[PDB]
Amino acid sequence: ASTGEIAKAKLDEFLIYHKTDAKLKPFIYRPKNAQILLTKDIRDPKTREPLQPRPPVKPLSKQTLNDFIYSVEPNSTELLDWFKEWTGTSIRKRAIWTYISPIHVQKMLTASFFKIGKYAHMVGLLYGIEHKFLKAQNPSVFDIEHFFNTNIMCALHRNRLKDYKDAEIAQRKLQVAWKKVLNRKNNTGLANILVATLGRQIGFTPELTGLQPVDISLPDIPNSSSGAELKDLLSKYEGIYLIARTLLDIDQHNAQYLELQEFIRQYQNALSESSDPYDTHLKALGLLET
Amino acid sequence: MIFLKSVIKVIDNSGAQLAECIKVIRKGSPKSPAMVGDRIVCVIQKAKPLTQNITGTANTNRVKKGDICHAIVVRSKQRNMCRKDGSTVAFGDTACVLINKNTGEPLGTRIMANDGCVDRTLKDKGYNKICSLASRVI
Amino acid sequence: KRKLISKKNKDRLKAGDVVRIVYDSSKCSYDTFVGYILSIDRKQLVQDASLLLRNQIAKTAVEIRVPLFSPLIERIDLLTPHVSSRQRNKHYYIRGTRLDVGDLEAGLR
Amino acid sequence: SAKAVKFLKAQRRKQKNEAKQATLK
RNA sequence: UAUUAUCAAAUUAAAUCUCAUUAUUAGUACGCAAGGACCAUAAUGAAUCAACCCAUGGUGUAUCUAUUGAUAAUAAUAUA
RNA sequence: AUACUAAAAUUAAUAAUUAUAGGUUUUAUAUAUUAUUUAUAA
RNA sequence: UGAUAAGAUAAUAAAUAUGUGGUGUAAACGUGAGUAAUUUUAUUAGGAAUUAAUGAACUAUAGAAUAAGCUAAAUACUUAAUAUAUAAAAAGGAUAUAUAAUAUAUUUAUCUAUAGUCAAGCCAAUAAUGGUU
RNA sequence: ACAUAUUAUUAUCUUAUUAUUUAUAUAAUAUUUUUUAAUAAAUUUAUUAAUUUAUAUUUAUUUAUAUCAGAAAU
Ligand SMILES: [Mg+2]
Ligand SMILES: [Mg+2]
Ligand SMILES: [Mg+2]
Ligand SMILES: [Mg+2]
Ligand SMILES: [Mg+2]
Ligand SMILES: [Mg+2]
Ligand SMILES: [Mg+2]
Ligand SMILES: [Mg+2]
Ligand SMILES: [Mg+2]
Ligand SMILES: [Mg+2]
Ligand SMILES: [Mg+2]
Ligand SMILES: [Mg+2]
Ligand SMILES: [Mg+2]
Ligand SMILES: [Mg+2]
Ligand SMILES: [Mg+2]
Ligand SMILES: [Mg+2]
Ligand SMILES: [Mg+2]
Ligand SMILES: [Mg+2]
Ligand SMILES: [Mg+2]
Ligand SMILES: [Mg+2]
Repeated sequence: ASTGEIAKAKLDEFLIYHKTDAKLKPFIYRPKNAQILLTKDIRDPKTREPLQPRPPVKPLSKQTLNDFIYSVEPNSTELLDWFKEWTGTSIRKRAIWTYISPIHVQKMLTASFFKIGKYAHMVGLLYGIEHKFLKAQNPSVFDIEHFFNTNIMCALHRNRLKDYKDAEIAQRKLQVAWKKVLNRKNNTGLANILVATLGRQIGFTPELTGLQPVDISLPDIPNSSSGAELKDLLSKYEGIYLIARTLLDIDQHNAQYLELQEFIRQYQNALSESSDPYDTHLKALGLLET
Repeated sequence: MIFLKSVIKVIDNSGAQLAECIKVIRKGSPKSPAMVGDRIVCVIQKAKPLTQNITGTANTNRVKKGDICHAIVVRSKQRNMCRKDGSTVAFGDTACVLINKNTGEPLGTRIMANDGCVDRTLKDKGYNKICSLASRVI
Repeated sequence: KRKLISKKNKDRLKAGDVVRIVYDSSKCSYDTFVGYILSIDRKQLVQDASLLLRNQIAKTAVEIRVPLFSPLIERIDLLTPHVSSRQRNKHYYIRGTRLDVGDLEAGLR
Repeated sequence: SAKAVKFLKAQRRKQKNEAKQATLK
């Protein structure tokens, strides 16, 4: 039905194809071998009728997961069930673990924090499920730009949402987030100022061992209008816009940084027609808070 | 269908192997045929020789070439006997199973699985014991 | 079923095919049967068309004729396509010869 | 049958040997 | 009981008229026990008769295919 | 329908309706090769 | 740790042999049907075709244990790395120290090579009940 | 006069299984190769399903030989 529903259907088909035995795929997903499948009549689990021929599976686009993220499951744990089923696959299956991308996990964190609201459970799952990703020779899933930055933004808005003046636990959250990263794509430099904003908000000295002290380097977003490319253009730096707005709202001093403001207005122009993701996120958080 | 002096196979473990029909029981004209599932009077024309290794041989066989016995025709080679569903089944060789004169239950204890196909009409006539014993009922 | 034996369809049942007539469980308590097509009887009326099937179960040969349009069969599926060496339209001549059907069920397993 | 052919071949060989023995005698 | 087309009752001649097994009543009545009902009903058949070819088997000097031996012919090609 | 009879169907060709047999067309049956193939073009 | 409790990591203490693996049932026990012997038995200071790139399984010595795939993973299986005219090999588990999975030391395991022990294949000579109705 | 049975052989027939033999398959698997499409990636590659070249193992049919067992004969 909705984009999420079709995305779930395609993802389930992708998973089932990549979870079958290697010697059984040629007899199931290859149409020419339909007669062979009918004749052999393999015994499937749960003592049911032998499998019927199935259409072949082609590589899946990230937009399907993005749609599935953008689908609304405010009080439904479907996101948690899908993550569990996806993370339970064998390490050797490269396709399943190579479909996950930094934008994907960043979107999971964002949707979990605003729309689903139960950010605690999803962040616990994602942070806990890291060793298997590392064994899957896929450490780039966790990066400063997408994973760590989104986590810091969620921490900022969580502190804003619920008052917590216990600085020690906040420092522990920051330290665990810092150690959980693997690829360390610290290029925009927003992480350093985000941690400074967290320190000012709570009152603890920023501390990020090994952090690269790069300044704010946000490339200029063109204000031109295009078709599907424009959609991507905004989404490309949408998170960046979310980070900038959270910094501006939480930190009053953030108005000093003119680069963040320049990025904001550029994005705004490039997005004047459509609704602001930041305001929409706040409205969804407020509506779904109860 | 079989008539007087029609040699027909026996597919029971009662020792008898070949039998020759002498009469049809539930028929008026002796020249009428014997269909699948009607009692017939047979005289055995071939039997398996008997041994004496086991004292008090079981009365399952009690068959010697020449003895008179009653049987039920279980399968036939005729190809036009139509059923209600419209299908027709024709076998390769006719066969029968010996049954007791009075009680009606078969002499044998188990039909042999290698030649144990029986027409399904026999079940509708009420011969549940033969159908249950038969390996496959077509 | 008309397209299963349609004369204009290449992939139609012909003499030499081996089929498994499936009997509707709900409508009847029959059992599935496997046989070798000896003849496909076609009559002026479409409904009264039947298949003649042979199978040598163990040491007994069983011929069965089944109305193809009876409401007691849900589907007739093909197991082994016919060979391109038998030279006739109805294979009545295979009985008793070395070309006979033999035991189909055992060969499948 | 191959059994018959083998038997005939053997018999012919042995009859030839017997004839050879008779001629030698 | 004075036409034609059609529909036609009484009547006359003749055909048919059945029988068995099982089940219920009921293991009831009767009987120490063994054994085992009458009255009646239904279902299966047997024998005889009539009709029919949708389907099944036979036939099918309609027709098609395969094939051994011999002979003859049409067309194309080469030659005169 | 029938031994010959008898019965039954048609004998329309006009302002409108009517098919008896043969032939023709369509569909179907039978026979037995055919997807390695039938008709067309690009 | 997980901002609120579902999951996750380490340690400790337990359960699971209806999942995947390993190992043993070529022995022992019982019997005497067949077997009159081109194949069986007994004996021989017997023998060569000159009997295995054989170890089944302990001892002595020396060396090695590498990469992928499938299975959920594996000391399961397949394919590859090098090796006594070449070819042919494997496997890790547990326990304590230190680095940020690795190196150590112990213990039990895997594989190859030589030798020994146990153990094997084949042949020869002599004997092995009665009936020639 | 004649009856049965039990055993053994086959120039005989049937046959389970197995073994081997002459070939076939637009047969399956994996490599390589000439191609056709869809999808995915970043904005040229890969996956999937097909299409020719062979490669190694199987699958099904077929030619032939031997074979438990049964029948027939002696
Ligand atoms: Mg032969
Ligand atoms: Mg009248
Ligand atoms: Mg009356
Ligand atoms: Mg009468
Ligand atoms: Mg007829
Ligand atoms: Mg007809
Ligand atoms: Mg017919
Ligand atoms: Mg006819
Ligand atoms: Mg006229
Ligand atoms: Mg007409
Ligand atoms: Mg007209
Ligand atoms: Mg006409
Ligand atoms: Mg186990
Ligand atoms: Mg032993
Ligand atoms: Mg003995
Ligand atoms: Mg190794
Ligand atoms: Mg191993
Ligand atoms: Mg002989
Ligand atoms: Mg054979
Ligand atoms: Mg033999």
